[PDB]
Amino acid sequence: HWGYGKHNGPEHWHKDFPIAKGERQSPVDIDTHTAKYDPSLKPLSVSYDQATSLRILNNGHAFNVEFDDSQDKAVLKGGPLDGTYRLIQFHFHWGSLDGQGSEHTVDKKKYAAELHLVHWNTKYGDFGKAVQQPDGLAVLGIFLKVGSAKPGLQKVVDVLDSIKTKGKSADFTNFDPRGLLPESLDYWTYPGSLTTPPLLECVTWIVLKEPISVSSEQVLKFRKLNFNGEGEPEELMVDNWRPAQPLKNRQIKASFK
Ligand SMILES: O=C(O)Cc1cccc([N+](=O)[O-])c1
Ligand SMILES: [Zn+2]
Repeated sequence: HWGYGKHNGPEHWHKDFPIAKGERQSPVDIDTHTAKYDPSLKPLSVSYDQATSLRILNNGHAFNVEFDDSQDKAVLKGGPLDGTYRLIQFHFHWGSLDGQGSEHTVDKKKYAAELHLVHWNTKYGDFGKAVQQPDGLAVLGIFLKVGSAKPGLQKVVDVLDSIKTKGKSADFTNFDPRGLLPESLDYWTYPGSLTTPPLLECVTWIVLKEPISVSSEQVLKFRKLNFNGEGEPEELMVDNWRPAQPLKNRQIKASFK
């Protein structure tokens, strides 16, 4: 099955998921000089005061912080979006070293990591139906750089030892994702895809300009996770990022001057 190795990594995904070579794949390089300011874009509205995290999961590709999405409790609206998108999970992508890890790039710059907060459009009723629609998901992407620790991340880091290997989960209640957000909500937006199989072209991407800072110690704990299951040969969970894909016939829009 797909993964991030030599034999099963991004460069192979098209054989099982031919949409990998589609017209609206993600991530992309954001060329800041050609992304045009769009005065018609709105401020993003991130409303996470009632978010209810439940659990953290090592799915063998990353770890997922999961939310109860059975009511409108944590929603993303505004920005480029029409309607209301409910938070279902967040996860990260990261590198073996601080010089790579992000999926999106900014003028070819790679960040150490990228956080994806995934939301589904309530007009389609459930996540599985939303991913079948071109406006089904809104993913908020946030870059991570290594410097100061992010106090709001530490709860996540400290639970990772309990989900070392693929298929492990653990209770993870009361975690507040507001602690992961940067000060500014300035963003770039473009139409794209999931960045893991099945690579469905269902996402409005909203990539924040301002990275968050995490400490080296924090990211080092991400790199102690395993892609393998309990008791199998250890292969560290690192470099679980898809590289930038062709922009094709897309425009990247900026919310800011
Ligand atoms: O399980 C998966 O890898 C598919 C999936 C599910 C939810 C979000 C995703 N994304 O690219 O942001 C991808
Ligand atoms: Zn992702």
